[PDB]
Amino acid sequence: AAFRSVFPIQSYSGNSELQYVSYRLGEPVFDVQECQIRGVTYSAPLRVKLRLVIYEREAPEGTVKDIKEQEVYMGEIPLMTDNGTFVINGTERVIVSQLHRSPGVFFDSDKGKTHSSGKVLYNARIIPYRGSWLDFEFDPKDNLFVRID
Amino acid sequence: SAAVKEFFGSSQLSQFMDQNNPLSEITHKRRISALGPGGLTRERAGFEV
Amino acid sequence: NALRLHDEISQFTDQMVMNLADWETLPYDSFSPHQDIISSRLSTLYQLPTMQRGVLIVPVNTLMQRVCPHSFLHGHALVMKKGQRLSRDALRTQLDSAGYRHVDQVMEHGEYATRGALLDLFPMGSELPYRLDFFDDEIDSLRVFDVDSQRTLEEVEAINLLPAHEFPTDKAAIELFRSQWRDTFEVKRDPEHIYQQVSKGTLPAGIEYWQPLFFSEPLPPLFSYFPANTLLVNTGDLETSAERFQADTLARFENRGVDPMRPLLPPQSLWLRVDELFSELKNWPRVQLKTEHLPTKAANANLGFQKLPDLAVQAQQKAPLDALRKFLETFDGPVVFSVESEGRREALGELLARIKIAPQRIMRLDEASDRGRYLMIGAAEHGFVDTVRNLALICESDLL
Amino acid sequence: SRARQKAAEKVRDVAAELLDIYAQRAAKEGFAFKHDREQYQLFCDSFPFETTPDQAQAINAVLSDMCQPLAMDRLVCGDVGFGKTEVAMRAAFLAVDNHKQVAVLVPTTLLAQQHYDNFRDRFANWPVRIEMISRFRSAKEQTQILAEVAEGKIDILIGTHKLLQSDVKFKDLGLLIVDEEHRFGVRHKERIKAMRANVDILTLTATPIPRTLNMAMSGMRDLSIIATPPARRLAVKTFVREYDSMVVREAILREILRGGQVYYLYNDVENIQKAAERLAELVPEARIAIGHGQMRERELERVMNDFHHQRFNVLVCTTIIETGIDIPTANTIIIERADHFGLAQLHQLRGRVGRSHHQAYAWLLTPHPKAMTTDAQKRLEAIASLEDLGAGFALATHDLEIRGAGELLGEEQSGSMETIGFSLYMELLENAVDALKAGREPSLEDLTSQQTEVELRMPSLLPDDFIPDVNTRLSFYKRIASAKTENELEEIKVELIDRFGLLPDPARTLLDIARLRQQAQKLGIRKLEGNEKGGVIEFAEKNHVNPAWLIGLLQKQPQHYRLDGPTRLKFIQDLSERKTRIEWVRQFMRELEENAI
DNA sequence: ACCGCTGCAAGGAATAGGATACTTGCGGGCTATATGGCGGCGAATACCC
DNA sequence: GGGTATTCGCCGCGTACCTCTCCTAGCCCGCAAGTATCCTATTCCTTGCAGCGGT
RNA sequence: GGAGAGGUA
Ligand SMILES: Nc1ncnc2c1ncn2[C@@H]1O[C@H](COP(=O)(O)OP(=O)(O)OP(=O)(O)O)[C@@H](O)[C@H]1O
Ligand SMILES: [Mg+2]
Repeated sequence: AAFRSVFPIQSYSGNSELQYVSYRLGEPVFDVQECQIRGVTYSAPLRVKLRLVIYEREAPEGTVKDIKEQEVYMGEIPLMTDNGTFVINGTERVIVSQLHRSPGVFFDSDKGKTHSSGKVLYNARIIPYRGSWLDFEFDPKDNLFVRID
Repeated sequence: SAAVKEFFGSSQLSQFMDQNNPLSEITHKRRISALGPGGLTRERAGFEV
Repeated sequence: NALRLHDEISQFTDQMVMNLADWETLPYDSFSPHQDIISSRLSTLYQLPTMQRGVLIVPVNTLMQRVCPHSFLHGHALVMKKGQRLSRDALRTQLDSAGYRHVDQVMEHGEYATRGALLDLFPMGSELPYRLDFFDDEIDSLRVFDVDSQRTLEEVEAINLLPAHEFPTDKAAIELFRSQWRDTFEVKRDPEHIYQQVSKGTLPAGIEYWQPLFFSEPLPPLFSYFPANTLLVNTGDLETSAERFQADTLARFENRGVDPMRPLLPPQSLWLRVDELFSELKNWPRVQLKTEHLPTKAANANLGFQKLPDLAVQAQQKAPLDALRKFLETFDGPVVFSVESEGRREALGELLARIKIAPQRIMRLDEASDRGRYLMIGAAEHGFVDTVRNLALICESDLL
Repeated sequence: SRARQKAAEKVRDVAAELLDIYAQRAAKEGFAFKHDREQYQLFCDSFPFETTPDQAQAINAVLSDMCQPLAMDRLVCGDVGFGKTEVAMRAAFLAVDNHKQVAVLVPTTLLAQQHYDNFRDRFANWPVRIEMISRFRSAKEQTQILAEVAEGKIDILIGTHKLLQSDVKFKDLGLLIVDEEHRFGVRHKERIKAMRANVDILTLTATPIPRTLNMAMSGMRDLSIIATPPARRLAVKTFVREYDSMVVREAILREILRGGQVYYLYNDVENIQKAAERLAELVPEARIAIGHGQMRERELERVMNDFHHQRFNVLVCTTIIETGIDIPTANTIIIERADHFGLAQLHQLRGRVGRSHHQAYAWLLTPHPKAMTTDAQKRLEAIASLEDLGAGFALATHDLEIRGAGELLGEEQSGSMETIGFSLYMELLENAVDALKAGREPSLEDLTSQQTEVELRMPSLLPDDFIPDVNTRLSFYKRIASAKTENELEEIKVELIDRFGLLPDPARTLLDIARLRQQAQKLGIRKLEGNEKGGVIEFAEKNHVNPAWLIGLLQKQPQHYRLDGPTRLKFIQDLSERKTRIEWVRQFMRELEENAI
């Protein structure tokens, strides 16, 4: 999902771009208890089949001089052990689940405890998963207002 | 490697295993924390949440 | 090639050699051609109607370019030197046509004085009044005299009232340019648009290419500027180069045949065509120089102007100067070497003296004797033998 | 992946030598040159322009200084195209009619052969010989010009680093001119002042290094700024565009339709020949040739002459023309990738266009504006904001304090790196001066010539932590080099043992280099070099080497002795350990003086 | 009977790489802005007359 | 201008103890680019003698 | 020394 989000990456000039084929986790260099003793991550190397095109310059937009492909490594990702723990530095750590605001749109009202009036002020948040929030609210004098972030 | 190692190594919800039982670890892997990034905090939480 | 000829002929004569400083800007550009060069440009066009001799070098693009309609040149220009045989009331009525007011104590623009023998003027261009003191249908003084104190700062030989641009910049010309815009082009609401820019009066970069809209008259092909007895001298070729440039102009025109921001005049309006160019070319007698043999007819003369032999130096041979050392021995005529630079002369001066050759620097090619080694300092590029009179030039490039 | 990083080398220390040369210079009186009003007035008649008063201000600042007995080291830095050369020629002329061997150093060949023409056109009426040395001169030519240097038949010599091969013993220097001084490091600058301390120095650039700018602001060296551009030269319209062949093609057509010539910067010697043909289909109408520092050292002669004789429009080129070649016909630079260039380099690149009445366009081809790095960006609007005639010293001052001037008594002329105090520089210099003038002891470099070549590729010196006092470090160096007995080497040894405790490795190796130097001079050994693969010894004409036992060595170990020349003996030994190498030469020369005769 | 002529040995000159310097920039290796508090109080405007 | 009303911004928000892990960019060294120098090496002009043919 | 998390009363 993340690689199809980001890749393919174009260039600014647009004479070439880097695309993605597949990924494959390497075999861990140590297993769980040896990583536990030594004091190091229980980690898998990530080996990705990246693919770079080359277009032709004088030829118009979309032509191919050449294209190359290889398995290239990026980053050690820790693997979860057989139970649910991550061995990160010889200390077994657990990533506890979070319980957060589901992105969407949420209507709400501060129940009449503002503006010294007893008038309720409905508001609406557009909560993105990743991006800038959006707020609408009523003035006490019935004016619709917006604010970003 | 930095953006993985920081989160798995030292994050706000990457916590140390309570491992003085079987029960303690199995109730720690099932924990539902409302804290963290994108969530509330311990001293700024009302009576209602 | 013009540049080359400009100092080639400067090597080979004494006569006044001068170019046409054309727009260094490209046809339908978006730039300015550096105003002062234009101030040099029109000066040439002031003298093109009246010189009795003189060498003017123009390339084909200049002849392709159109010009000002010359009534502006006679009207808004007071470039005037000491040899301007002109009376008193003639400048009176000419500056009346320019619109000047008669004040004997000139303080304001558009003013002049004319009493007895003295003429003064205060221009529309600068902040300086000028005493003229015309004598017997001629001019004799150019006194930079004070605006109030009437005392001369400097006596000048030639006054230079050239307005800053090709076109008149006055508001009537602005309205005329607006009128011709609404005639040919269209008006759109944009502050950056040049129609509204000249409505604000400002002068954009490529303003010269919307030239004729400032005159409401067709631009001359500049040959009306010509004297009666010029002589056209073909150099290179015409029936390729002119058409080639015509192709370049139309290519740029249709290339920038877009953008209602700065729409562009048809090139027939702002330029000749090759057809009408060759139509005006039969109005003047012409000399066509080609490096080939014309066989035989009247008004041809083939001049024996043969190429030099294999003249080259090399350190591979035991004595490097063999070609010259044997070519001079078999040589009957004078030999002029024509070194380019002065110290380069001694670059040959310690070089031919190695083979006991001491060529003396002369000035005029007519000074050549029957048998002698002489040299010039100039801008030749390739030597040749004048077998008509056994003359010879052996340039620098004849040695490398 | 073949980077192979993390090495270390500190084979020489520089602060001692620079203190020595400055203390030698301040000690020796300079030369009150003689001025001629009238014979130099006829030389003034020769110059076919009229001076700006700022050029004249530079001229009389130079002349009234150089006719004095003090130390003249003047910055005549102005901006590009401001006639900076002719003031240098005027100083040279006035010096050379005192017959005082003006030396001129340029950071390239190209300046030397153009300035050869420039000077030679200038001095066409005077009995003065002007010569140029380079790799373009034949070696046979080099041998005899360096000879007539020693007889002083050449009065004016210009050259590359080929002049600073240190075998060039001049007859009588009185003036040094450095053109485009912003090269050379420091060593190549002060190598010539080493041999002559009391010589006069004229320093020309357009963009100085920050180090000499700071030292100009220190009062140590004089400054003449030049403003007032001499002519109808405008300002090269800087254009910073993302790379587009259409923009390129219209620029080239603009220049060729103007008839002028094209500078095309590529700065990539491998790929520039491909750059030629890919430019060739883009502009088939042009005339293009290829120029860089890697033809067969004769092609570029044709190329430069043909370009100067307008035989082709476009020159694709590297930074070998960054030095300031005039050729006033061209007016268009195409900088293909301006990103990897310093601002001084950029001002130079703008510097070669213009030089004339004609307007010169400049084209700064860059990558995409986000794609350009922020260093390259802020450099680009730095050069774009400041396009003004006479803006060079402003740009040089901006270069300063952004990079920081290098240390005042060492190399690496740009970079802050926490230098020593300028007041400390004064105090250390004067202490060096009066301590040196005390007993009038000969210099370092004087005892390099008398000393036999005893370089053994060793880090062997007095390190900074061992003695931070550079002044008495130089004093110890002078005493050590002056030592003519091994016993006084020994009292120097116990002296430093007393004064600073334990002796480090470079110091004790310096001691034993002096030891072997002693017996090398004593027997007559003249040149003794060593390395990993062995080393080579050169004797005298009167050696204390046994010839019969020398042949005996050659036939007991042909793998370890080869006479290749009269006294030129190569030994081949796998000399990996430096201490065993020291004892190798030590014990060997001990057996050799056992065979002393 | 040898003179004249070309072919290869020789021999050097050059030129072609390989190292040694000097300048800029860059990268790595160490090593020297996030959005979920609330109430109180008081100063500082908003508006209205 | 003056008077009241709304609005913004700062002030606070329990004590004591125990356990654990984790706290970085920069800079300058050496690569790239360029420029110049110094070599061996091998290639390349160049010529003399050796020998082979001709009247 | 400072953050981050968890814990006891
Ligand atoms: N007094 C003057 N008046 C008009 N033009 C001048 C004058 N002095 C020099 N020039 C022109 O300006 C040009 C400057 O070129 P030159 O190399 O001689 O000095 P420079 O360019 O300042 O030095 P550098 O090449 O180191 O920048 C000269 O070629 C000369 O033609
Ligand atoms: Mg309790």
